[PDB]
Amino acid sequence: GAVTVRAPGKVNLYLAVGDLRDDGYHELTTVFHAVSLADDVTVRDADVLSIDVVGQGEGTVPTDERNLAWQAAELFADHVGRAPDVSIFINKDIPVAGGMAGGSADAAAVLVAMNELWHAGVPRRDLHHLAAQLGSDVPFALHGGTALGTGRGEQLATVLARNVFHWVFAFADGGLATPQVFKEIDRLRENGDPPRLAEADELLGALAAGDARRLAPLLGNELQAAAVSLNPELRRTLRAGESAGALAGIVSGSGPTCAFLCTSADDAVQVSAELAGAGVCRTVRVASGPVHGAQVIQG
Ligand SMILES: Nc1ccn([C@@H]2O[C@H](COP(=O)(O)O)[C@@H](O)[C@H]2O)c(=O)n1
Repeated sequence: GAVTVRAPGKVNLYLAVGDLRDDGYHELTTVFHAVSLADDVTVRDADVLSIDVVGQGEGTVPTDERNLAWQAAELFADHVGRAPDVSIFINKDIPVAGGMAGGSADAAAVLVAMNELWHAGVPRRDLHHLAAQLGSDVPFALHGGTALGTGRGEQLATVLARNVFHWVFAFADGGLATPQVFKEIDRLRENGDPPRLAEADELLGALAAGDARRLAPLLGNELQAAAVSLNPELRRTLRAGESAGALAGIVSGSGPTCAFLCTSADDAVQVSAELAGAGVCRTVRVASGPVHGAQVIQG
């Protein structure tokens, strides 16, 4: 009578940030990529709504209405005309406030788990609409694979990533608040005329060719300059992973996690070991993508 759903962390292979909109979000164009660093969420019927967390953020992560999974349970229950009487257990590998949208993964997982738990038969298009109400990254956590995100990031068009791509992720000592990083890119742009990414075409071509070596120099994230402004030590992490043999390093999302694309699974084993020995980040992970979006794995 429990349903467990796995939802992936993401890395933005490409992230162009536009103007601040009326709604307080920035317009953006991104290429989301789902990776095997995931959260597992177990949902059970219960007498009241509750959340518990182990893994990343075990000491740390709020379990009240601050948690996006709370709001996901309330929203889904309301959609289907029921009370959100479910216990939610989150076993987290996605770093907290790390740029990989772990709270969004958890919220996506709750939608899918409650759908199955209750056999509510709510369709993908409707789960997508609910996800978009919860946050800009929640729809991608439902969708998974690799996708072109537009609008605020909630509008998705699937793209082909025609291989397995091999990653090392370097978790930082702390976290960054996503709104501070967007404020900082705005500040940097008020001040100067920093470089903007080219169009996504070439990067999308490299993905469709399945070619990590071609993809690597095309990766780019316009928030990286903001994350590095706030946390300049991330330059040491980027430099270390690259020197260890990564094809490329980029900050993931709003940071401060650093992502390193490698040529093969064996290459990532080597890069992760060298990076762990370098003394420049908190802890290191190996992963691959693309992986599926939020999916039931038990129950
Ligand atoms: N497209 C986006 C997405 C997020 N943001 C910033 O990040 C914050 C968190 O966004 P989400 O709640 O959608 O995750 C927003 O309140 C906003 O400050 C943005 O400015 N533009």
